[PDB]
Amino acid sequence: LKKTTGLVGLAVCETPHERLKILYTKILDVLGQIPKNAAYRKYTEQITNEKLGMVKAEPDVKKLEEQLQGGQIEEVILQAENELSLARKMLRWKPWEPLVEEPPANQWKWPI
Amino acid sequence: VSDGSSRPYRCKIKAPGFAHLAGLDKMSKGHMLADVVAIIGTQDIVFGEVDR
Amino acid sequence: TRPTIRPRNDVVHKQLSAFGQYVAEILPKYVQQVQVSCFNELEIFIHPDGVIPVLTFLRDHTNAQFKSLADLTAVDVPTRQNRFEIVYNLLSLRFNSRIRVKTYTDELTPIESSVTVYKAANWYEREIWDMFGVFFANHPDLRRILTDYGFEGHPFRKDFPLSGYVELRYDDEVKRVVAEPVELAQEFRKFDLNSPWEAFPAYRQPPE
Amino acid sequence: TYKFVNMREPSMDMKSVTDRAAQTLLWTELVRGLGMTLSYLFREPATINYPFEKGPLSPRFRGEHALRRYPSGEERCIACKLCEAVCPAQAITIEAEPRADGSRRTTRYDIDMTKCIYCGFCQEACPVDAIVEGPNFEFSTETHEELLYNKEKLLNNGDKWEAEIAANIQADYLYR
Amino acid sequence: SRGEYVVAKLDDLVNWARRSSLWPMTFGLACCAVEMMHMAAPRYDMDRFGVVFRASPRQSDVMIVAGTLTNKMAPALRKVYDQMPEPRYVVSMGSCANGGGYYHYSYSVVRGCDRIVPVDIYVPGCPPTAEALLYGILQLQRKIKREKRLRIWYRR
Amino acid sequence: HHALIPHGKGGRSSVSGIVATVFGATGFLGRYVVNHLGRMGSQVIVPYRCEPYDTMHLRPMGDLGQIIFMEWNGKDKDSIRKVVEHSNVVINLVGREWETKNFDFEDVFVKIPHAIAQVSKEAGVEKLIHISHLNADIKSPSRYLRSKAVGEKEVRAAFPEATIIKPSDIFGREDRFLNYFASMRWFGGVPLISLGKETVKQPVYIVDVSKGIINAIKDPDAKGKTFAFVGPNRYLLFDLVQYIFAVAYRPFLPYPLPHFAYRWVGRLFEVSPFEPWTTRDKVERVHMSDMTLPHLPGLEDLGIQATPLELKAIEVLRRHRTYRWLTSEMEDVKPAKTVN
Amino acid sequence: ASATRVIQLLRNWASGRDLQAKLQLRYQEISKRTQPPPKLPVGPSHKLSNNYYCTRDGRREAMPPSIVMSSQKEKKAVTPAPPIKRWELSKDQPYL
Amino acid sequence: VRTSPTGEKVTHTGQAYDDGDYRRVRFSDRQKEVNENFAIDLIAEQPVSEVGSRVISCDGGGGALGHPRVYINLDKETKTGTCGYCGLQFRQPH
Amino acid sequence: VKPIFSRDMNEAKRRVRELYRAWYREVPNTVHLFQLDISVKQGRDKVREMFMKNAHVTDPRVVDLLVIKGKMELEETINVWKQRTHIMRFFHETEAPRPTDFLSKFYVGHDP
Ligand SMILES: NC(=O)C1=CN([C@@H]2O[C@H](COP(=O)(O)OP(=O)(O)OC[C@H]3O[C@@H](n4cnc5c(N)ncnc54)[C@H](OP(=O)(O)O)[C@@H]3O)[C@@H](O)[C@H]2O)C=CC1
Ligand code: SF4
Ligand code: SF4
Ligand code: SF4
Repeated sequence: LKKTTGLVGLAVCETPHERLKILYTKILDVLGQIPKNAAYRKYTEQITNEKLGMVKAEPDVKKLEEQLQGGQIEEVILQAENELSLARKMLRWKPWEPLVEEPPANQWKWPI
Repeated sequence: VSDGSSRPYRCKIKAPGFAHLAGLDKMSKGHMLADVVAIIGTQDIVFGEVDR
Repeated sequence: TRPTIRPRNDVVHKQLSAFGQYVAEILPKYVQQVQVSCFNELEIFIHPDGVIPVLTFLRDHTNAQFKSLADLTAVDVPTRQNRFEIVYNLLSLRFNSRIRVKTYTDELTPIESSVTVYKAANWYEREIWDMFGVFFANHPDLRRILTDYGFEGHPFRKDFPLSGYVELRYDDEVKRVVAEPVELAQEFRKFDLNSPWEAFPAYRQPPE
Repeated sequence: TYKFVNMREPSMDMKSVTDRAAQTLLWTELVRGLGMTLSYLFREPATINYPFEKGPLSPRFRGEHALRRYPSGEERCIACKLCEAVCPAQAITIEAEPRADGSRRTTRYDIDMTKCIYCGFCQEACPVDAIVEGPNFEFSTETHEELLYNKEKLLNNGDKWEAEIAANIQADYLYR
Repeated sequence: SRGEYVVAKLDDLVNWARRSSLWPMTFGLACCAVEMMHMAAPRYDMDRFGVVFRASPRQSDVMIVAGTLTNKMAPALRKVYDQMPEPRYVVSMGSCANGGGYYHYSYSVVRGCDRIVPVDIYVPGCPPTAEALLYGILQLQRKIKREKRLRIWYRR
Repeated sequence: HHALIPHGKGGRSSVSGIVATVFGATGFLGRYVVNHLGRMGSQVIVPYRCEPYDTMHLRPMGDLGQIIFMEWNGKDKDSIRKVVEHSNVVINLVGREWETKNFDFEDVFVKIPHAIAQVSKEAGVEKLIHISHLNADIKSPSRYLRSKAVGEKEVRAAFPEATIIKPSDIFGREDRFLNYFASMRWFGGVPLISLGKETVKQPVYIVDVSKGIINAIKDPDAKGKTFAFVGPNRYLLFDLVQYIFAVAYRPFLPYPLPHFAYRWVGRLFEVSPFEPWTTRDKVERVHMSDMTLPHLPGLEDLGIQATPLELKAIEVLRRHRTYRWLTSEMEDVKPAKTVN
Repeated sequence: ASATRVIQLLRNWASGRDLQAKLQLRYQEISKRTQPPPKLPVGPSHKLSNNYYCTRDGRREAMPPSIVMSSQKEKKAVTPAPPIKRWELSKDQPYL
Repeated sequence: VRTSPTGEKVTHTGQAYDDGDYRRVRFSDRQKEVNENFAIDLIAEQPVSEVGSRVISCDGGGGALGHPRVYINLDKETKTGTCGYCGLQFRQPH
Repeated sequence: VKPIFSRDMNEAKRRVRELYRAWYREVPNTVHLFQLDISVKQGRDKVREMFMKNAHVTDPRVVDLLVIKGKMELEETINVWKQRTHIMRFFHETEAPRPTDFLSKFYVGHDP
């Protein structure tokens, strides 16, 4: 059990595997509500399922951190929480819908 | 940003002191005036950079 | 070989192009165009409505963890109807990559504040409002930074003269520092330096 | 690649505890700082006896602007105005007309020593070596107008400092 | 006249006291302040000459305007100058303070501190070297040495 | 010969076309005159007999090169010739309310102005402006005003086309008129001869006087005319002093004093080697009621409407207020009774 | 320096270090102010043949940015770059 | 360095303040800074070099310390060739 | 068009009236704190003049932005961020009167 994560404000998680499992399952639950053909859902599910499979397969925190390549496992849980919040806000925003409006005629022309 | 001329069209300088002085308020919470002087010292702000 | 010319890294170019397509696919609602510069920099062009959604997507890990707002600024191109081009520079320390998201606005059209997403955009957006005339809606405190307390015009706007419209001096009669119309003793000498001959054929605009 | 400042744990053995207790009660570290200050008291001071002693400077020093001449005595300036063009602060005002001999000389050459940034440009830019920032740094004035130099003033400075300016240019001309 | 001699000697004493003890105020706007600190540094220590930096304007005798004076800062500079007791002397250091320097044509820069406050000695340079600033301070000391307040009082 | 076309928009960097030598510019009126000249863009040549430190306040008033300080001596004509050689206008504001060992009232108000006018006429200066108190008269009790009248006669003699401006007490921040009354608080009660009921005064604002001088320089008709500068309202001395103390929020304790006792007190203060707090001439001039001279043209002729004392009193007298009344607004004190 | 042996010992003991070995003030160790004239080398492009500027023109080799996607006309998830490798504690001094 | 009627020292540019001009006041108790050495006279004083070649090169002396090297045609007998920068004159013998 | 704060001119007029109320009540406090020598009536007249200068605006967004700028200025004045110089700059005391009749402009200078 690591004494400190090393980054101020981030505390060592006593039960990392359980927390990661719960967070990934919740992220998948939120993704389910999102339309099937939305790219966000497909990519996020792909990433989540890989992460959850890795978490379940490996019982050692250090080996899991090496496999995930997301930094210390506490940082991984923090990223999972961030993803969950994004997924929840995504549902409201509905980014998968077509472009709101095309830009003016020469709004991105440079040199002028 | 360059327009292809000999003079830059736009030059924006990102000064490290800008964001640190912006966060000075958050850092100062719960401290006294001397602590505020110390915090100003810690972020190493040169106001030529901040004001540009 | 070719010592003078800058070396080119195609690997980073392909990675940035792939991630740009990734972003365009995930958020087709707001992204209008994504281009990767030949110095390996990625730009995603967004509709003004998508600043908060696209920035929140970028900050949160949909395989992208841009959690640092390098800088926020605007470029005033008077020709365009939306004369102001808001530019966001983000840094992802997890993937050691930086991407740029750009949007447009007019003098009269507000753009949503990103203080919620990043929290470093308070002062940057205040500076954008002070120099350029862009107003950021829902900002915690929008006021002048870097300009005088009574300054009226918005500098950096390509209409504002470099010397301004007012000047400050101390007046003994009123025992006060008093503003006055600018009167330069040596008018700034405008130099026309552009050459009549084209320098870069690659960027030649179509004759139309 | 990365190093840990702090991140050290004190020993809990009775000897180390007693040492730290002595440090707290007997003020050892403050005494160490006092000893450092005393040692500095006994070290030789670094002050130079200005004005009698002057600080080191190199031949590439950028000081008061000066207008040089050829060995003949003809002014080197050929009214190129490129040195005016490269001035970052627009501190040089140049006007020229064909002189009685027919040569391209400057009727007006003014450097505002109050708008100048002493960048060192126009010494690199000027093609004929006419304008040179000389060694002088002690040209403070009691009025603002004294610092708005004129062609006559610049030529007088060049005549005054030509002996040093030529030697410094000789020293650094190969590096340029 | 004996009265003239007494006045001249008392004026000498007062001028010597004022020039020997010149206390600049801790006022530095811009890069020129760093050269001022180097002047305070051991190599050119100004304390040898009696120049001691004192923060309070009321406990200071000289204001050195080191750095660009923006239109925003000018009222504060004038306030600090006014609150400074007299005799008070102003030294303008650097091109930015002298006449605006690199930012002469900026909207936010006062094209010289002479516009806001009277200046006694102008030190050229950008940044002026610490030796140049010391030369300017000694020139101000000589200017004080040349003052004839009591002689003028006697003659008036 | 020395004629310059005006150029610019009237700013600091513009050329007004006015080259002036303001004698006695290191004084209450000189400061405002020089400031008004400099703001237009005029070249101001300042002759100074004092230490250069005292002239430093005028240095920022003009753009680079506009203000030239040249040392001059009133007794020496050659310095006057040097100062006035290249000027198209000369303004004489040299006057001391207290006599000094080296220079008495005769020298400051008669000899000096006469020498200035003669040297200006020789040099070729187009215009000359001279200042003499409105109450100036050859039979007046005060030596100051008597010498003022004699000097006016001599200046008109030397310079026939000379504008002579006769101003009343000029109230301003550096004034010795309002500050003089306010400073009387330190001595306890305010000594007044006859309690001030018998004296009527018409004070003039300093800025109005300076603007009048500048407009007179600009006005072509002003040549060879005597203008009287007076304020909008006439006040009894008692009412005016009471208003001064009210605006200063300082207790007013008027006590009548016999004229001879006041003259003796004035003699006591004359003893001071430094600038006297008050003089017998000061007491006489204060007691003397301001003359009414309808014949002479006034500020209205020059285009300036006189500012009332009520508007500008707070500027002069706020400093005399204590901490309690420092922030009190101007409107709290009602205008004093006016004898009009 | 010119310090006497007693003062040198006192200062060294007070500091806890040998101050004489490393002295802040500068002595004859400094480089001579006058130096032999230099002969600066030329650069790669100083050749009399095969030096056509078209080959070595960097600026003309710049190109307008490539447009990956334009609105106006399974796949594996991708990242901006490969994830950063964790830093390794310094061997010389892991803990200060 | 001639002196103007007003008593001012005319500059090499020929600048002198007319009696009408009011700007002469700036030197009332100060001095007008004029360089006594005039470039035209000194350049005239230099002897004309005689070279036996139709085209000669002037670098101003000192090589890289002088001025850009220029080649002067000396064919015309009537007029000496004059360096655009240096101002030195050359002519073919005879 | 997207409204800044008001969808129609009447709402912007309401906001403008609120801002005018705020300035009108603040004026005496400004005279007291800044130790200004102007009367309260004079400052309120200056406030009316500043409001009247932009009385020609007919677009709701421009009016809303003007109200925002006025609120920022009011915040500056309510605090002591603006000095007496800034407050008195609205009264152009130092500047000399500029004639507007054709003949005076013709006499004074070449300016149109
Ligand atoms: N209410 C008024 O102010 C009135 C004004 N006037 C006249 O207008 C002028 C107003 O000046 P005021 O506002 O009173 O301020 P001052 O009393 O300071 O005016 C005197 C000025 O002249 C100089 N001066 C004084 N005495 C001499 C002298 N003997 N020789 C040479 N120069 C001298 C002073 O400089 P320094 O200190 O160096 O001597 C100063 O610049 C005076 O001439 C006054 O008589 C007339 C009527 C009323
Ligand atoms: S080098 Fe100097 S003197 Fe010669 S043309 Fe250039 S600016 Fe003029
Ligand atoms: S060194 Fe002086 S003259 Fe030369 S470019 Fe710099 S500021 Fe201008
Ligand atoms: S004069 Fe030069 S060194 Fe001094 S503040 Fe300005 S830019 Fe910096």
